[PDB]
Amino acid sequence: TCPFYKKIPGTGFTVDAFQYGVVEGCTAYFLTHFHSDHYAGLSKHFTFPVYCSEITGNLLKNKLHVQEQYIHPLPLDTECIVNGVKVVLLDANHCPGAVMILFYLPNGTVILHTGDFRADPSMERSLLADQKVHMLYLDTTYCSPEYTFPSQQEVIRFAINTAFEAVTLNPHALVVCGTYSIGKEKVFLAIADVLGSKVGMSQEKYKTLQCLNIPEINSLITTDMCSSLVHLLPMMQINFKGLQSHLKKCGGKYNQILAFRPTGWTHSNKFTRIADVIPQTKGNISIYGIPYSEHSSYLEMKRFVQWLKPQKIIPTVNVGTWKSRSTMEKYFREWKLEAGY
Ligand code: NI
Repeated sequence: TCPFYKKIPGTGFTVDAFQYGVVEGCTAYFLTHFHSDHYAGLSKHFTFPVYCSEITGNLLKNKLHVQEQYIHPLPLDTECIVNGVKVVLLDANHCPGAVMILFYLPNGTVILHTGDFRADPSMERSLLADQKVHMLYLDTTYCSPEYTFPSQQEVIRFAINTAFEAVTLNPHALVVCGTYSIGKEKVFLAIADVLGSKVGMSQEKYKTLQCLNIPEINSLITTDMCSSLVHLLPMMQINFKGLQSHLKKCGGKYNQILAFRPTGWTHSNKFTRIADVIPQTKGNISIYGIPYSEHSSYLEMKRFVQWLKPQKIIPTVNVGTWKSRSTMEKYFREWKLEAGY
């Protein structure tokens, strides 16, 4: 039975609610982005309208084999009507095709659902600026003071320099990046660009990337593992055993591997600065752990909410326990006091 926090009151709409069968009274199902927990239960047999970004539509079509008649791509930053209600999709700065959704309700109420997002100052100069928000449905993945991380920009800079260096010392070294769904593509496309290479990967993942409206993508990727000095592999395979195994499967063309794991947060954000970072090494194989987050840090979240001044906040992550719910309440109260709103 679909939870309240996936329902937009006053409408027949839900958000990211596909794993409940047919929801009683839902005329339109919104999907914020193409990640598995959020699209869970979508398939070729789904028969009701799905509202989403272009990129999210490409992916529902080509990967999930959803029938073209039930996919309703909407453009970003544009006032659109759906079943009598004015909506806007905004870029969520999360993964390719991820959106936030503004609902302007018949009764003059306005509702922002963030889906998954990583808050950024640029958001303050969008359609969100122009009016008051009554309810906020907030991605609270990192809602606790200990979650600090560096900027996406700082992290990609580190990984570029580290890769360039290792391959200039040894031009038969290979670079491997871990992946398991969309998002974090900027890590590996940036590395391949500096190095003058295409990015080699499997057929399934090559497909995924063709859906994402990247300019000139065909010139940047390949399934030729032998004509490629950057390769993608499942995140699980990013350990000493996996990397060795894969090194034997290229045809003696590389004699070393430098590999990257874009993790979210782990306990060494609380001490190690990015410039200090050093890899674990074993023979001719090296693994750097980099904190590339696609969600708001605590400070990012706090600043965003304080700007927005919503009347009510509804969390959409870490909601299952009383501990978590109560802890988040505490922080939202602190933010409100500190501001005055
Ligand atoms: Ni996500």
